[PDB]
Amino acid sequence: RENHPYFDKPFRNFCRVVVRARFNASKTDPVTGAVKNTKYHQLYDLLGLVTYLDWVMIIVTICSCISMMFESPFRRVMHAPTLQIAEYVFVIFMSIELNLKIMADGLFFTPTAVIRDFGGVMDIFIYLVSLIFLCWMPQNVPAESGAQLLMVLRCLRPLRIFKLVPQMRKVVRELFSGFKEIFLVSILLLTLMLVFASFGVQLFAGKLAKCNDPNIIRREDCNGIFRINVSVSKNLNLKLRPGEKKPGFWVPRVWANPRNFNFDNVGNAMLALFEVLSLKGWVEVRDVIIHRVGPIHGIYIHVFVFLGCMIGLTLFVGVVIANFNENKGTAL
Amino acid sequence: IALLVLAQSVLLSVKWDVEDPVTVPLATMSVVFTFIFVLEVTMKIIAMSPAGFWQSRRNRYDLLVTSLGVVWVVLHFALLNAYTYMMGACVIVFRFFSICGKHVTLKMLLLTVVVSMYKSFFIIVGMFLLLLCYAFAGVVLFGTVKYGENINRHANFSSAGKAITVLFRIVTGEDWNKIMHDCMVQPPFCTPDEFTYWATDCGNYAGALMYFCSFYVIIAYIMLNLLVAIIVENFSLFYSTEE
Amino acid sequence: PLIMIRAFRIYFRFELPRTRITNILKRSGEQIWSVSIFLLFFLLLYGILGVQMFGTFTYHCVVNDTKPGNVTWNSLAIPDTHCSPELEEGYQCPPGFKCMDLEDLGLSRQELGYSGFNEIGTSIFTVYEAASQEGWVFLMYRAIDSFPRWRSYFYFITLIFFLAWLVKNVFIAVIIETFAEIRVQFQQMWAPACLQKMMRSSVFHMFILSMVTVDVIVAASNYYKGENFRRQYDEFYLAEVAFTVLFDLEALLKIWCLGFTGYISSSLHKFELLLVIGTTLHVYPDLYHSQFTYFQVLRVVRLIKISPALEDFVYKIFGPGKKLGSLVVFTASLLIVMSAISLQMFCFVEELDRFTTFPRAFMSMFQILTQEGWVDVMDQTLNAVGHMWAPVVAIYFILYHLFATLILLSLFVAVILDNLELDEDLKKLKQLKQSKLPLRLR
Amino acid sequence: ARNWSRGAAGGDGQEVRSKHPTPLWNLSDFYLSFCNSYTLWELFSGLSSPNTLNCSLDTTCRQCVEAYQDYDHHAQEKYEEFESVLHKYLQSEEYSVKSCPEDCKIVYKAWLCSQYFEVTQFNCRKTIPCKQYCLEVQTRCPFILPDNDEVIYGGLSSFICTGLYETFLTNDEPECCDVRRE
Repeated sequence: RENHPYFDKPFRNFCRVVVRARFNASKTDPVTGAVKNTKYHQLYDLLGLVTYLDWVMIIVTICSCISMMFESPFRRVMHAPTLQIAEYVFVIFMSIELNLKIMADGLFFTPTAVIRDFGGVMDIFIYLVSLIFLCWMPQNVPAESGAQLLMVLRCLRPLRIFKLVPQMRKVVRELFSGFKEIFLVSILLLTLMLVFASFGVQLFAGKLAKCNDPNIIRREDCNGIFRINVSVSKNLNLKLRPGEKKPGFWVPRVWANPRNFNFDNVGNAMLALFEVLSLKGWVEVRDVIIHRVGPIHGIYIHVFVFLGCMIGLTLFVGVVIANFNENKGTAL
Repeated sequence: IALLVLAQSVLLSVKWDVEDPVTVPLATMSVVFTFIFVLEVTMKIIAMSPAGFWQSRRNRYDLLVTSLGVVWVVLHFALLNAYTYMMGACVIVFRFFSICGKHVTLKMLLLTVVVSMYKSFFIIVGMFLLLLCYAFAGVVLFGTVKYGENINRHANFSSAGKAITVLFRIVTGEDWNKIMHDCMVQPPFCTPDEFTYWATDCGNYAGALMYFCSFYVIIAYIMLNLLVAIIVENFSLFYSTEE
Repeated sequence: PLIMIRAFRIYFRFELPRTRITNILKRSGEQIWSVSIFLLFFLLLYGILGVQMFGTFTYHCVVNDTKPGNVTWNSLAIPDTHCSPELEEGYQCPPGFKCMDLEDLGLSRQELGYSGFNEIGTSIFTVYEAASQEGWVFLMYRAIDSFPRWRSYFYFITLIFFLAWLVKNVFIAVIIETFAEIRVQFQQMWAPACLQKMMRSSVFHMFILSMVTVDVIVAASNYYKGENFRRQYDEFYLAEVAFTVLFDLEALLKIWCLGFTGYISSSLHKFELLLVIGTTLHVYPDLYHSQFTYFQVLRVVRLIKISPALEDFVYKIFGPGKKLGSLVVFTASLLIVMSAISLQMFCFVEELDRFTTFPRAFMSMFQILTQEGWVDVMDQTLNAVGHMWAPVVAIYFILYHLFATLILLSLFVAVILDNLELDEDLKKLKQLKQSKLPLRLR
Repeated sequence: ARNWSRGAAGGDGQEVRSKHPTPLWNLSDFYLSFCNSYTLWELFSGLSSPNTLNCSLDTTCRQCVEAYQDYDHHAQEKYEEFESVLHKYLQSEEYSVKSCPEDCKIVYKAWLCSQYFEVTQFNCRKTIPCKQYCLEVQTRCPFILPDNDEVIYGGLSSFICTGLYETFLTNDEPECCDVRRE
């Protein structure tokens, strides 16, 4: 209560009445007042797990989402009178609750405040961004400057539903409960990532390139416009007539690496390893490294994924079920 | 009765039309089977009390199935359109849904499903809401996509209901690689942008490296096993064999 | 090749009797039977609901000029859409290209894939194809623009919410409970002076750690730099030989000053001697960047001495050595078994390609193993095997796929739950034994 | 002179049809039907491998004129196949709201007349790099990956013209007329 000269920043009655509106969860009889073994309880419990002002904040967030669902790149927000009521009402009712909060007690110097972790700081950061996006209004911004980092944090909205709902608050406490445990597990997965990225850049550097047209085999001859067929249907197994050619068109010959993956630098080899770390899209790269660079090279990727997806993915899904025994109460 | 409820469900072998001359005598045969069934249900409700027939779940569910079957029979003989056979397919599905009264172990695993679906109000709406917000962030930068076979006209970055469906695809773990590798579009594969990120179509080079790991490494490795653990904690409590 | 199981006679004998073995196998067999008939009952439910839900998937939008005598893809478009004659169902493409049926144009039920919802067994195979967890883009991309919005999207969200995310995972709970029964039965079972100044100080360990980190950052820093390289005298090679002979002289100092009897008792110093041999042989020219390049990249495991927390987690991920190395040995064994039986059954019928080397059958059973696409192999065999001889080898592949993938990986996650829980004796000792804000305030 | 968007006989030049246009012409004004954008006489003046004006100087030119129309037909085969492939497409225009398939085809054929006919020619009335045309294709056409049957392709599309170590104006800037809308 002491050690603050700027304490209780500017009556002190009205806001504290309207914020601690303690609505009853279970209405009782006027005789004894016991627990409720009756049918109609889940509606009145869904009604009142928060306050009424917090109910209006949850309602305006959900209606802003379902109105802001029909955003599109050619259906704008900042130009028309129809959709600006989201930003207006959102900013104005945030200013109402925040003026109520700073008139009431303060910002952080009180222990009654919500700010001990993510909640208060994330509220005030979303409010700074939304205040300076209601005031800015540019009608032409390109993809070249970093103020759109602002505009990519403009839609991090539902990390605030995790603040007001206590159940959502406790499951996002669970969601960062083992975040240090899985930081160490991510260090182990990063060491596997680093050793195979070093393996990739230690053997395969610049070797995955070859002629796009299979027939030609030498780079000296890698010049001209060859004829490339175009994929029609993978699943059909139609047999081509003897005197007919598959659809295609004429394209230049190039000695180019595959787009999705390559192992020349540590970053793109790390991207290849990461993309095979989810266990999908992998027989393409397996048959590439068997077909083209050697029959002795793909077995290293075989033993790597046989160690990775069975000792790192399983260490993930095991230390988290161990942590779910810890926090939901089946540990000791 | 346990073999008759399986002999009723095998008449859905053919997609039901109004031209196939072998599904109308089998429709008449299933009309005779539902007549035998409603005869047995009437003798069962004259066998025991209607009050205990109302207090129990499976009895009044079967009574609802027989009422929908008899109104199906009288409306097929009154209207003769395809909507009669559609609601007949619906009551046949409700008849196959009346499998509850004979086995004990499948019920324990449907009760496992029931407490999976009722109790888990936590992380299903978390996943829906995060795929919704990531749909918004796909709109606020990556909203105009170049086309391939992956990014087709069926799930692209245009509308955020359609981008709910794109996220809803990318969370499933299959081929999110060349999904992410359809929109990293930089010169010399792009038009020179000066003042506007909407008029032209462009892709990020390093903000996508930030963004798609920021989406995938935090939920799309650890929260599906939390749903697995939901089915685990519904399993060890309700399932039992001989002890 | 089942003769190699004859070589496993010494370890098929156990410390506990056979009555507990037969009891756990009979109750887990009842468990897998009951949960698998739950699966097949929901499988028949989704089969009849897909036969009622969907129709004959031959209704493409290909131009009406199609030559029946010369049926070929050339006429058909590359990003082909499908139009169904029924109103407000299949999306219609711009005019000039009308839509006609393809099954009536002279094609049978075999050449147009094996997916579909016409009959019972095709819909069974289709619903079992959509549980692959990969490439279910196929059927939904067929069904979005053939059937209208809520029918298709409701059936596909209930399929993905039920079949792929709930009943894939009840077998994980099954095998978790059978290892819980294994847990309760296993509970029911029971100058030398440099040794005084360099081995005791902490400057040498951080010195060799910084050496290891600058080694692993100098070996991976070489990207393309054109196509001009000569491995006899070049950067990142003479430094590598210099650090190699530095490590060799350091290991000779460790073996001379400490001894030999204090070197074998550690579990990683034999690995360090093998490291020394491997880095000695790799820096020869003939074996530089060759097949024996195993022993250069794995120097990152030396970095384990940064934090003790990761070391005790490694000690808790390992435990004893008869539960996690025996499992990778027996997965290797059954992998060799099933690749040998597939190599023996599919080299006399001659209707399957990719059969040059034992690598190719290894890759075949590996792609069966690894939750990926395994219907293209049967799509390339069973259209040439025959008409009346298809479903038996189909359900043989089904049984092989299911006894290798849906159980074995859940055996891995259940045994990692056995590894990551504590022991059933320290739990009771901790049960009977139980009987920042200072910085903020500052 | 008059550009060849129109005109039959009063357009400073004649449309070649047979071996009739040039027995002995000191000055040639003849344009073509197929790739009219590229002028014939300056083509002869710059690079003309089969036969050229100087070669005759020290009927040869009409002989290679017939070969030129045949080469044009070959170019027509390339252009015709590309248009046909686009015909059997349903994402021809919808692929992007900015770029257009018409511009994609015009720059496609422009590059077809740039690295099949490698000629530097004056009178274009504009100075723009020639090899850049392929890069132009890379910016106006969507990704159409080819069939992986012969060789597995890791997401490498078929329309792409450049890549690693390709002739994308590497230390050379040939000048020729460009034809585009925007």
